[PDB]
Amino acid sequence: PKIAFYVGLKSPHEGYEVLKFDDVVTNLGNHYDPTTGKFSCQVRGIYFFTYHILMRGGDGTSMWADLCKNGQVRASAIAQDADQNYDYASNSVVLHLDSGDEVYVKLDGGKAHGGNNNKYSTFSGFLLYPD
Amino acid sequence: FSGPKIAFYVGLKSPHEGYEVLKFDDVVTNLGNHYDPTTGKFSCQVRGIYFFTYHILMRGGDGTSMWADLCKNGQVRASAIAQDADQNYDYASNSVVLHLDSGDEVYVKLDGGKAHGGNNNKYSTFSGFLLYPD
Amino acid sequence: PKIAFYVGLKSPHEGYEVLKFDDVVTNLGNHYDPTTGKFSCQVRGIYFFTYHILMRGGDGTSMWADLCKNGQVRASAIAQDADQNYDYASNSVVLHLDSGDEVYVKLDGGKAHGGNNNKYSTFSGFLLYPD
Repeated sequence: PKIAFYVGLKSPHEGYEVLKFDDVVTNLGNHYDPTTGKFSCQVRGIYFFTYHILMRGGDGTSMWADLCKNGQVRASAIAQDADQNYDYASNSVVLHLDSGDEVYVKLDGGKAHGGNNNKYSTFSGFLLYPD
Repeated sequence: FSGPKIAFYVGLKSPHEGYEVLKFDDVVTNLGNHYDPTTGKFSCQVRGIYFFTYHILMRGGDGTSMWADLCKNGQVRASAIAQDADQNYDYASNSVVLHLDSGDEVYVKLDGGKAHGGNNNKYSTFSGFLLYPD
Repeated sequence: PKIAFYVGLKSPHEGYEVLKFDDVVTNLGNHYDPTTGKFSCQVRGIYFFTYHILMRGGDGTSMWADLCKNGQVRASAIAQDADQNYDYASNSVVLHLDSGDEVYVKLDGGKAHGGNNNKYSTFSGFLLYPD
C-alpha cells in the first residue's frame, strides 16, 4: 500500500483544536481530510511525519505547534516572536499507528501564516512499513 | 521501497548564489546519479512519489526578507521566508511530498540572499528520495 | 527489515561528546541505544536521519548541533540566538551506512533542552533501502 500526503494553508488559520491545512498538494490514499485537518490511519504500521509552521501571535509570549496522535502530544515546538523575525515551529516524528488513529497539528498561543502562493506552513507524512 | 533505489543528499563546498537555481556541489549521497551538481537539479527518470527536504543557511539580506523556494519545472511547490539581516544568518527550510513524471526537475532557488556552507561546515542541505514508483 | 527510531529528551542534557536522548518513543529493532546516545547499524544500506535540537548557552557566541557518523560530521547546524530565548539547530541527511556504523547528534557551544513533558529536542531515523 502507498500512503503519503503533503498539505499547506490556503490562508492564515488558527489551530486551537487542530490546524486544518486546506491546500492539498499530495494526498495518496486520500487519508488526510482537510475538513477535519486530520490524517486518519487506515493501514496499521510505522509512519513518518514532519511539520513546519510559520507562527504569528504578537506580544512576547511563547507559542507552540504540536503534533498529536489521538489527543496526545507526540512532538512539540516552541516559537518566540519576537515580532521582528517571526518564528517557525517545526518537528519530525516516527510513530506507530493502528487503524483509526488520528494524527494532526495543533497550535497553542499563536496563528499559522501562509497562503496559496506562499506555501510557508506545511505538514507531510507517509507510511514507512505496514505491520 | 521495493523497486529502483533513488536518493540523494547534497550541500555546499563554499557559499553560492541561487537566483535561478542553487547548485549544491558537495555530493554526499547520489544513489542513481540523478542529481546533477552542474545544473543543481534532480531529474526524475522514475515516475512516482518522492520526498524532498531542504535547509538553507542564508545571509546577505540587507534588512529585507529573503526566500528559499523548492521548485518543480519552474513552479514553486514550497517556500520559506527568512527575515534576519541585522547581523549573521537565518535558515530557510521546508519539506514536500510530490508526484513526478519522468523528466521532471526539482531544485531549490533563492531570492534576496546567498546560501552559506562548505565541506568544513555542512550548513546548507538538500535531500530527497523515491517513496513509491507508479 | 524494519528499522526506524524516534527519540527525545526527558531532561536538559549536555552533548559535547554525544547527546544522549533518553525518551525513546519508537525504536524498531532496538538499534538506538539511550545509554550511548548512538544509533548503531547492523544492516548496511541507505538511511534517512533528521534532528531538531532546542539549545541554550549561547552567550555572545553561536552554538551547534552536528550529526556525526563514526566521529565524522555529516551535517551541521549553527544557532545564534543568545541575548534572549532559545534557538533551534536542525538538519536532515541521507547516508549510506556500513554494518557497525554509529550515528548520533553532537552539541557545541550550548546545552540541549527538554522534558518528557516538553518534547522539544528530537532525533529520528529510518532505513530507506537495505543494500
